[PDB]
Amino acid sequence: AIDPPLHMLGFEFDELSPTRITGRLPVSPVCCQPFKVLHGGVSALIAESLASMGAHMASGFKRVAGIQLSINHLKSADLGDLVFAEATPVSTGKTIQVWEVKLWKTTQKDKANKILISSSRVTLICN
Amino acid sequence: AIDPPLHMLGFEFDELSPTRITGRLPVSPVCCQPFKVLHGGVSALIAESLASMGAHMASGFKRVAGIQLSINHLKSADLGDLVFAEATPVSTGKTIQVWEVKLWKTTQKDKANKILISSSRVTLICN
Amino acid sequence: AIDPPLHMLGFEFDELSPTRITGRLPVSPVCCQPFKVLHGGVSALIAESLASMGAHMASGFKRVAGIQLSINHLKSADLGDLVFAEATPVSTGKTIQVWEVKLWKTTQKDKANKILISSSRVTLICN
Amino acid sequence: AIDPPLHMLGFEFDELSPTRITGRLPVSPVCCQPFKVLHGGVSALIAESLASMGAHMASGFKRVAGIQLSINHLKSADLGDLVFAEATPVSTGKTIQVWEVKLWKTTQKDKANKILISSSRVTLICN
Repeated sequence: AIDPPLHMLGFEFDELSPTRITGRLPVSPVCCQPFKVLHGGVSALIAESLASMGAHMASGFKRVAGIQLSINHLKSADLGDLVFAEATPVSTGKTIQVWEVKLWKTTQKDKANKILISSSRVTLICN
Repeated sequence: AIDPPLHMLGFEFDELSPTRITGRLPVSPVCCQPFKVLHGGVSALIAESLASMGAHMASGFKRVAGIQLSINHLKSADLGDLVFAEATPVSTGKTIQVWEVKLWKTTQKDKANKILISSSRVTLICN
Repeated sequence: AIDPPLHMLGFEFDELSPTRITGRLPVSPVCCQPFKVLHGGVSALIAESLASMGAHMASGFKRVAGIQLSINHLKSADLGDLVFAEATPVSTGKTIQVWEVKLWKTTQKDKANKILISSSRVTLICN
Repeated sequence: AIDPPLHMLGFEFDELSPTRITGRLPVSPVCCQPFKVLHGGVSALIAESLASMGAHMASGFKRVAGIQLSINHLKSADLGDLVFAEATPVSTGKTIQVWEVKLWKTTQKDKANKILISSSRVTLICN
């Protein structure tokens, strides 16, 4: 509950390191836009949170701010699916960092096969 | 509670029409990344939600899906500020709609003067 | 010919100032992707050039670099159309500037009616 | 001369297949913004062109149109460097394709080591 929005959505962190942040989100009702699919805004919120955590870590816990996000929503995910997120750096300098955040789903019917649903690039200035 | 995650964050919708959607968000602790500023992911979530509501309306209630979001974070907003959001169409065709979403803040000290903090373009596919 | 790509494409500048840069591009064969429509890459090249010129001017002719561009291609333009470009600042601080670049077309048949075909946001760091 | 503005800038295509398009660009004076670095607009123009060629191929030669481009400029390239470009699909469906385009440079001094300078995501609508 230090990212309260992520906590509220039921996101759970797996790995944190300066080169990689992962976690998971069961797609629950609070996560959905009204057709019982995952809200694209929730994918965007995830991308921003994990990229900012990554950047903080990669910068020596100096202050960072997201200044641009670009996200592609590739496929929908349904209520009851499970989403996996992974953030990694595309570029780290002293001033600008760029992170990529990928989201994949698995379903009730098929739980093995991670299907890419979202891909994002987050640009951050590191103070 | 026509967008459940936004409702839980304290967002209130104001105007809905086929050319303009608005509402407001008090910047409360649940909306903040941990330095007591508004979470950039929340700004993204707002852009996606309002653009989607707009498109759904402007399309005559066909199914719409956000496929790309680009957001610029221009300025931060602090805990205790009030955020105002406005979505309007940049382009509406039969298949693709592009909506712009602007976020402004006012503060405790200065409540007259809306200061732009974020601007977003959301690309949606319709029917 | 200080932006040689723009010169090569036949772009012509109209107004330069720290708050507004305009010009025009006849849509000629060199400007087209192979269906005799304006190349989306050419719109993107315009957006980058004008935004960078604007930022240079607005920054006191200090060094600037484009670090992110996001562009929406809203409508096509045909061989023989005329394109108009306008760059203006969305946000100017000391470190980050954000410019918007809009492109409109007029056609042989209809020359009065400027139809918006492209809209872009360019994020620049100003050194 | 399957993309005329790129051809005039000195771009050479290398590989075409439904999952990968490549080519190269010597960074010559015609490709430069005026401080003797590669024009960011040229990097954008490359992304759009190659993603579009890819989509046209991966769709079985249906008509495709770029509707959104997001590009991160990570590092500059100097006059005299050589740029390598590679486009590959992130998502291919029937209606929307998303392609990623990476640009790398090598230099006169160091010709072995490809250094990533740009990364782009291009969203296209097909048929």
